[PDB]
Amino acid sequence: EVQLEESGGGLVKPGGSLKLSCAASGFAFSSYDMSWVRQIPEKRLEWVAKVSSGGGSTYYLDTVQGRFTISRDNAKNTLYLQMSSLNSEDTAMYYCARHNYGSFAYWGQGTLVTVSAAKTTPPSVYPLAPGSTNSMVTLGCLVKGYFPEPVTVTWNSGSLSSGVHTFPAVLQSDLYTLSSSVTVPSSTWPSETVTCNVAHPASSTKVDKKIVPR
Amino acid sequence: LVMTQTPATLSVTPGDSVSLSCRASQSISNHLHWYQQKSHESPRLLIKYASQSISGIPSRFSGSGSGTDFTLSINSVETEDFGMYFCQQSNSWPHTFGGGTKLEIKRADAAPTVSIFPPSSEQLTSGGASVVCFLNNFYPKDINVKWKIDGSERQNGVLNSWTDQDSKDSTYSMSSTLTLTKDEYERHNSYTCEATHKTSSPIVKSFNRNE
Amino acid sequence: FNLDVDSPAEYSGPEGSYFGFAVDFFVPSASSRMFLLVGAPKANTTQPGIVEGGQVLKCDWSSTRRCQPIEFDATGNRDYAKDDPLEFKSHQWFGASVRSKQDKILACAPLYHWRTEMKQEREPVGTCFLQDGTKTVEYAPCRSQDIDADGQGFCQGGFSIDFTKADRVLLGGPGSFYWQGQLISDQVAEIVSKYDPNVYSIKYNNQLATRTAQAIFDDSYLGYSVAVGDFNGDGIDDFVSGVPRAARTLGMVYIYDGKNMSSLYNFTGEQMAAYFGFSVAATDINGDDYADVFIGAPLFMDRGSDGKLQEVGQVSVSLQRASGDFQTTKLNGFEVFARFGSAIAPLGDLDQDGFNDIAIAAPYGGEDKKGIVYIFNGRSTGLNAVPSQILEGQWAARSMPPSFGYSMKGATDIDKNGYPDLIVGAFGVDRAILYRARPVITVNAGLEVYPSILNQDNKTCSLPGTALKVSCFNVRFCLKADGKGVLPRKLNFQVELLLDKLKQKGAIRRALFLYSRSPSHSKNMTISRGGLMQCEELIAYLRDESEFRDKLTPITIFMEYRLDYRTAADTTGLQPILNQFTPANISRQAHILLDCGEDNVCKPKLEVSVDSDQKKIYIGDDNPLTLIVKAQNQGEGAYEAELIVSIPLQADFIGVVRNNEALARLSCAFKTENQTRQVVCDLGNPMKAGTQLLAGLRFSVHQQSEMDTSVKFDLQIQSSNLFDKVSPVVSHKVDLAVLAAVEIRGVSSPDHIFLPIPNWEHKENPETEEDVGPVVQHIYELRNNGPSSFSKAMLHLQWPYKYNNNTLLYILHYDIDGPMNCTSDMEINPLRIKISSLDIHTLGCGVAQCLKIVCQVGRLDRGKSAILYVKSLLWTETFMNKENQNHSYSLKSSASFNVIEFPYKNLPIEDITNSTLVTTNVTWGIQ
Amino acid sequence: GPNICTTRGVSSCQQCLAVSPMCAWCSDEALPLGSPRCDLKENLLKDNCAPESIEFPVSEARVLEDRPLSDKGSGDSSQVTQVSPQRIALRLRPDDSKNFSIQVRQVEDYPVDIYYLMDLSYSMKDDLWSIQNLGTKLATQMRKLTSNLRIGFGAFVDKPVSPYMYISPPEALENPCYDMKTTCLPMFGYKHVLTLTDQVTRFNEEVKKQSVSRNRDAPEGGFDAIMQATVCDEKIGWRNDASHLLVFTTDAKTHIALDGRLAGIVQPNDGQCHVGSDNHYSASTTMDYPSLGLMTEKLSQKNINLIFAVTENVVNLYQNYSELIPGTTVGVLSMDSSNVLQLIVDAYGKIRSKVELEVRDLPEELSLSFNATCLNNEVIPGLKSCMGLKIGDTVSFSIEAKVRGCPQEKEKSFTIKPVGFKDSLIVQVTFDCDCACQAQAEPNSHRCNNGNGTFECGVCRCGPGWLGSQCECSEEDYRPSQQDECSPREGQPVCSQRGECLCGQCVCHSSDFGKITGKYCECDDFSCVRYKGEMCSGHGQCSCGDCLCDSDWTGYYCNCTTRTDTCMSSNGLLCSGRGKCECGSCVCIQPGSYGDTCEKCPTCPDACTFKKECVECKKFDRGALHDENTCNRYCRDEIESVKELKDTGKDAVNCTYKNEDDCVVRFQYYEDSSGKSILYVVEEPECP
Repeated sequence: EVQLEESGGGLVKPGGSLKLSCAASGFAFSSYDMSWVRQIPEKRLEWVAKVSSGGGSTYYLDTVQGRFTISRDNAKNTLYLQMSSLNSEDTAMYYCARHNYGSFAYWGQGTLVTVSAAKTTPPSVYPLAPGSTNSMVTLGCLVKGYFPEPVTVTWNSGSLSSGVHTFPAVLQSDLYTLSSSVTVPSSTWPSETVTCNVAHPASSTKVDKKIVPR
Repeated sequence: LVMTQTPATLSVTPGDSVSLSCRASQSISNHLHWYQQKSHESPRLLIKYASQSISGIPSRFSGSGSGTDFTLSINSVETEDFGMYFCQQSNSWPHTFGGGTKLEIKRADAAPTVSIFPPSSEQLTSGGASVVCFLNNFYPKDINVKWKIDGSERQNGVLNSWTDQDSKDSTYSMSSTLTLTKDEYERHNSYTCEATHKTSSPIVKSFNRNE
Repeated sequence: FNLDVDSPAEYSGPEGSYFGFAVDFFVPSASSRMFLLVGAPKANTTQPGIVEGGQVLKCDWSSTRRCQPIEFDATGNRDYAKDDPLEFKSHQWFGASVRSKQDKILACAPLYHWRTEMKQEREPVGTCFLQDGTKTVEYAPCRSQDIDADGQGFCQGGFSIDFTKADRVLLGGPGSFYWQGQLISDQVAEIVSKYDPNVYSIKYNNQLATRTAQAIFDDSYLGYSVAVGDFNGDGIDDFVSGVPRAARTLGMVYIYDGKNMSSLYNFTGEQMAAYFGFSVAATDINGDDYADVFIGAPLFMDRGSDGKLQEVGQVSVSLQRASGDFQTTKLNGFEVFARFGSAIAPLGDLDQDGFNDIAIAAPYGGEDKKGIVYIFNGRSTGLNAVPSQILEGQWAARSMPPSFGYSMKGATDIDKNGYPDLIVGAFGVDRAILYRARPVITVNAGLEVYPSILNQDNKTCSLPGTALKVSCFNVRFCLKADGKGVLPRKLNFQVELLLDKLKQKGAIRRALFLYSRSPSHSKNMTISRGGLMQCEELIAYLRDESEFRDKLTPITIFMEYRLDYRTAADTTGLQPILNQFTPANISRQAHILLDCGEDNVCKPKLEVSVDSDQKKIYIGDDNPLTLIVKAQNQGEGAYEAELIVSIPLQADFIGVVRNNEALARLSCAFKTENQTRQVVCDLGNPMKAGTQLLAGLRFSVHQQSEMDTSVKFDLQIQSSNLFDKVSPVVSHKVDLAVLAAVEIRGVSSPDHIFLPIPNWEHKENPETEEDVGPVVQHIYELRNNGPSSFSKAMLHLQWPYKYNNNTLLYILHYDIDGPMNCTSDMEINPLRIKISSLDIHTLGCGVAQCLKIVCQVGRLDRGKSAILYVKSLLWTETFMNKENQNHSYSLKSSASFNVIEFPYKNLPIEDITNSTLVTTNVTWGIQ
Repeated sequence: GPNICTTRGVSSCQQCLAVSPMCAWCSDEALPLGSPRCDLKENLLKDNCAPESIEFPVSEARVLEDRPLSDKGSGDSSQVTQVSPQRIALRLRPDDSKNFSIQVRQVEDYPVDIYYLMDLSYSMKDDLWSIQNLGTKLATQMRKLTSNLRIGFGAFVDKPVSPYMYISPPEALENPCYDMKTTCLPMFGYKHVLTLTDQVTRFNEEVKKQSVSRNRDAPEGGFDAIMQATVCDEKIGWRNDASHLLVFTTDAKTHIALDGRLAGIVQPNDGQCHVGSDNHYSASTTMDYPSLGLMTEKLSQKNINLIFAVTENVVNLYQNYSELIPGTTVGVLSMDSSNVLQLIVDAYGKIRSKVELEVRDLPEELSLSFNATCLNNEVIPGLKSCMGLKIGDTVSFSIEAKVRGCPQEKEKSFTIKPVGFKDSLIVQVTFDCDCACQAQAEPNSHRCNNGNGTFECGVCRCGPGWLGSQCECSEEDYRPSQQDECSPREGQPVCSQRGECLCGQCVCHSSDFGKITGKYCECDDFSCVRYKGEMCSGHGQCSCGDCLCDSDWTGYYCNCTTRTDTCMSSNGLLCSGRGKCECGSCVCIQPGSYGDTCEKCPTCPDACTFKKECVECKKFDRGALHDENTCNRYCRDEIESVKELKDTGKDAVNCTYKNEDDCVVRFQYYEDSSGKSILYVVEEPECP
């Protein structure tokens, strides 16, 4: 079974450089063409670059050419994209993909690249508790002011999965804000603890926030 | 080369049939592929080379066309067919994709569950105040959310986010955050979240800073 | 010749499907009913989503002409995704190639394409469908992880097919390994038993395949045509694989051991793009139990009488021998663009005569190019190249012509009689025709006359209408209706008796019959079972001596036959035919007694003697020999006088000489009859006493081999006379002799050398040609001009070298060819000339000390040239005299020879000797 | 008096004409069975048959049209004419013949129609680029050969079907080279782009506009492209009054007839034009490749010469195909194709160096024998052609037109044309074997005095059942009288063995294995000489034991062909120019050459003694080739003078000779200067 895993994305200052990797297994890596396709914030897909099976022929999007290099190591079963002279237009989710004669038959999971002069900032996590009764009670947490994306939210370290709604981040002035809700039975809260767990990989910060009654 | 893809959005009741159309500015022979993209997931090849399906993709998906005009039809759309669709051209450099079609599934109207949250003491400590309103499990996606402070409508500082349609119940949730300065917050008594939605006569949730 | 074209079983299918691409014959152990198979590559069918997939239809030959599809499958493309072919059954040409054995039918689709889960690439692998009774199996060893053109992805398994004795499947896959090709072979039993429908890459344990070849073989197409047979002696049949673009587009046929894909035999075409290998077939043509290979090369360009290249098509015949040394003949098409090499197929024994034979298709021949199929019998020494009969298309092109014989099968007895048919395809007409063979009857008829010599006075017969008596004779008619296979026990023969054939044409009717009172009689004879030589007798009347003047002219009595048809045929319209080599014109001569004395008995005194015009036959050429044969009649005359001479075939008879008025002009036959070789002269039927006939009998005696010391001719004259029918034999011998003149010649490459050679200077120890001097190549040759070859001779060379103490010519190298080996006394090339890259005046061998070089010369054929070349340098020090300016020189070598031994051991032998001098003139030119 | 027809033609007016050209036969009772019959014209003439009742036709050689041969190709208005006779009238009698001649000139300035047919496989992308300077340059150099040259263009990329084409495994090969970061075109079979035009600068632009496609199958579709370029006159732009040069440019092996089987292509190629309104071969997916046979007939029939502009590594196949495609020529192409200018100029000169005739629609009963004047006034028999000619030179062929037996009374047109030339000689042939009095005959039973018979040519002819000298002795029986001259010199046979005298004529009773002809049963159809077990090897018919050879055969045994390709060498010369041809083989020339074409001559003096003869005349005006006015065509070698014979280090033969002026000249003979023979002659020979 084909396995594609890209890595190396993150926050890069404009005019900067960044190298993306994409490990591959489950197939004859050197027998297939490899591509990088990026998904721009508008959710539009854009092909970026292609490298031939033997690495001899390399094709790039015209607005990328001379700044990006696509390369591969067929012994190491790893595909590369070395970016340089990065602009805001290069912000995107980057996906490596395997070809089937012009189609992209198999895709990776995606590595997010943020091109911005904003600095890395951890989220401030706030509890959302009801103001001073029903069969169910809704709780949440506000995850405010973090940069860049992504952020991960679990409730009770993944134990609570039902009733959970995590909202997409909204960017307001170089900072992202998201919220997450959880609905639990009214009879189990505050009798049982509900904790919001927030992970922010870019700043290696993890925050556990207990929701307490007001 | 430009790939025009229509329609941009599509609302389909389960059991109904749909089709997407792809237009290329020049002839692309049969060098057109179709992909599907579900939430927080990567794109998947559906149909390759205008009509050749792939291996574990349902027969309900059938591609057709040549040169300048291609279709992707889906017979009897299922709940799991929700998500974005893209065509891609592999004729001439650079490879290009169509704008993409967002396929939504039609279901029974559902009123939102609306819950209003006051600023935490921890946020007030840092000098800020965010009033948060959750509107969960509703259908259709179109909802009007207003904030009233002492009865007066406020736009400044209000941020919304909608979740993508739920893969189990085909409903939507949204979150409305009203963010102010602590000192401004402390000048007002009543904070209300108003949701106008079909299914009703707005739904109102309120919090009084003096309670 | 017994293949009719009158009541063939004509089969066809739907228009445009190309029924006729491949044909076969299905004979399951299950029943007495057999079926014909006709493939139709563009056929449409039930299989959903599939168009032009092709199909093979099974047809009942007993009337009931409807052809019906073989249920190999019914479903659409094997899926993976829903409605995504994992295999493309469309546009694949099923029926393009069809074969069967017993209850298994294996149909091919050479353009069957696959999808491999590995890559989205359609590949022209080519596969077959196996119908085993009611079980269906996919046969495709060509489908594997070797996904593309480098691999087996392009095999296109299915252009050619066969089965071995017992049960192995031969699948040609000519597109394999960048069109080098591949022959794929497996036991059908394993294919059926180990098949798993969820895997399209099944490997088989006894799977064999031609291994990947060097790039040298790119685009050779091994697998466009295949056959089987017992080529590597006994055991398993081998695989005969046509590879038409091998050997630089000339084409080659490879024979691979049946048990292991390693070449055993290799045959090639002589002409570019002939396509040697389009049709490969095998058969035991000589009736000696060993298959030969007949290779069709349909685009073969022959040469006409005007030097034009004519596209006729060739069938190259390689006849097997125990040693593996194949002998060969060629068959060729007659008409232009009538591509004769298109198909070769077994016919089996067309006359049930012990020989296996074939039929040849020329699909685009005939005015209105319908396609012609050539039928002829086999012979113990090869094929009878000349068709005795042909089959022809009866349909016009709809668009493209039918291409009759494009595909063909035979050597099967479909009807009750064991005389095999030809199933001849015609794909351009969506047709296939079954041409049935008629039973063959050999009818031995004989005509005898008891009173062969007549006496006009013996008036003993009563003429039925008169009181008068008639001088008469008894004429007898016998018939043997011999035949094999299934023929009616009672055969009906129409026989007519003609008396005085040669006089009824405007001359007096010398003889007539007693009861019919006419020169003719006829009857319908019923001859049963064979060997039952029943007969009738007619009595002839010699006409009254008072009116008819003839006395010497023979009375000729003839039989004329017709074998009937409706009255000797089966209920199927299967009429008998008589054997093509059996005459229906049988006769006897009768004579009227003349002279013969008081006793009324002709008593000839026949004697023959000869005069040889030439006494010797030279060995190794076609030497004319004319012998004058003198035929005497010293007694009474004779009846049907002839000169009979027994002549060895090596003495090829030309005829009776017309260039000498002193000789009688005698008509003369040339024949071979029951292990004989004979020349027969016509001395005149009514021979009369005292006649002297002299004639010259001219022969060309070849006898090139180590044969007897003389050529013997055995001569006699004879008759059909009452007494002393044959003269004593005169045995005449002509001496044979060895004549082997050998001419000795030679030349020095340059005839002369000029002393002021640019940059020619002396060195203490010279190296390279430049510091020694000019190179002269001296050629000596022994040429065999006489007709007689020889086993041993010597060529003796004397090379002048030391004039006084000056070494002139340094031999660089002895370039020796032919069966020649030189031995030297003196060191050759003592100067170490590593050059390669190629009595004052006469410097003869009697002047300058010479090197002695003796070349042994081995066996040489007449016209052969035995050559010795001596490459040598002229060294500056020994020409640039120091004592007094210089001299012009003639540097002279001498080549002598002696032919010592001839293979003609029992013949007179003379030594053949001579010599030639070869010189160069060395001068300064400028002084 | 009594000569041949005296016994062989007396029974029939047609037969006496069938038997011999010297025979005549009178009518209107001029000689009413006087005594002699048929004999010779002169005997009857003297024996009261002088008046024109003699029915004595003769054979004739007449010319119907003879428009004069032209000197210059641009000399338009009156059609430029390449041969002398245009229309010829030939009248034959049985077993007779007439001579004519064919003068053919390699007319100077003759216009050239050249089509550049290109390989459009990817390896040629740089070729299309190099060729951007051609058309203009090609025509410019060709201006020296002729003032009027037109240039066209087309291309081939092989049949667009599954096994040749990359199969469109995916869509990606619908518009290929996606594989290597570039783009290229789909497969099309054969395309036509530019018709021939005088505006040759159009080629420069049309080739720049083109680009390559992808081929999986290495073999080229070149044979369909050649055949269509050869056949499709209407689009190619071939004008009949011009030489047609089809230039085939390629870097690869061609695909041939029945190889197409791999794609399901089994349809025979009829050699027809299949190029439609899109200037495209629509048959590219249904028809197979043409054969060498079809190419040969169509290019010969339509006068198209093929030039193979082929790269070095594939030349072995092209040279071998040309041997089987007669009239064509193969050169060596540079990888950058910069030498097509020179390749074509020399190919043209090579094409025009040979004069060869071909006779179209020649019937089975007529034999055309040729003696070709290759040099001065010497003719070599068995030749349809002459080698070693220059433009402006002539060749003169002597032709004997003979008829066997008596072919049907129809007029046939024998077209005798040089190959590659539009002009041809039409010989209109009829056969005068019918006595006018054969037709002016009304047998009517009676009229044969008192009897029942036939009547012809002024005398009666009673057939079987009536016979007799006039009308008598129906079935012998009145026979024992009259004697008659039943045999020469009255030697008293009844009738030469096989027959019997019957009332003034003999009757042959024999009716076995053939027929008997003549008054004395003289002619035995079945009695002649065998060659190999068969009378005259089956290559002629016999008449009275005299074998009448079939087309292209001669000799008493009809064992000698008139065919010379079996004795022709690889250099195009019969017996390699050193030997004599006989019975399809070769007679050894005195110096000792040997083999079928005198290929080997080991005791032969080195080439230097044969090459000096060329220098001695082309540069020094001495030698046999000077006196015989032959050097100019004999020596086609390039001869240059040099100040020094240098150490070349290559295959240069050091030659030397002492001249009439007591001077010593040295020269070098160099082999294979890109196929040419080069001589380097010292400027300063040594002398006393």
